[PDB]
Amino acid sequence: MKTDGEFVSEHLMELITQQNLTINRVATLAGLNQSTVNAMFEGRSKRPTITTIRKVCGTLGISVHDFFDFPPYNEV
Amino acid sequence: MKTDGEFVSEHLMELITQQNLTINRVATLAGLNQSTVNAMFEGRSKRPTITTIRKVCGTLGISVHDFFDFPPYNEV
Repeated sequence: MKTDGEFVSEHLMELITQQNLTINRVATLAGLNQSTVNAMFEGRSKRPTITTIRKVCGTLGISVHDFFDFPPYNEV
Repeated sequence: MKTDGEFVSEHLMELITQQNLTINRVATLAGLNQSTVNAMFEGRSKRPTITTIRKVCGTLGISVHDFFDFPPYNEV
């Protein structure tokens, strides 16, 4: 019912929002361009990549490991 | 000095090897094709995706969260 891009981008938006940031601000600080940002939240995109997730995590001050501590990714 | 694809694929190979599997066997069980497998370990590829990692993790019986419990991904 949800793609990996959807799980990831929704989690990312939750974390961004908890830090009183915006996706655009994170994009600017993480150095991704609007096209990459837009793709993340386009359901029919294969993005985000690990690289993109890593870069955003850097901006957020969290590890990629911690980023993925949510369902379904933290259960087998 | 290492791409994310290199960090990920090297970790994946360590885990596969610890389970006495081969990358080809995991590929067959996880249902990815040789092209996707080859891309994972091609340094100039942007792959693996989260999807591919998730699928392999399933075959390995581990969570994606646990997959990423190694450096650099488990530090900020």
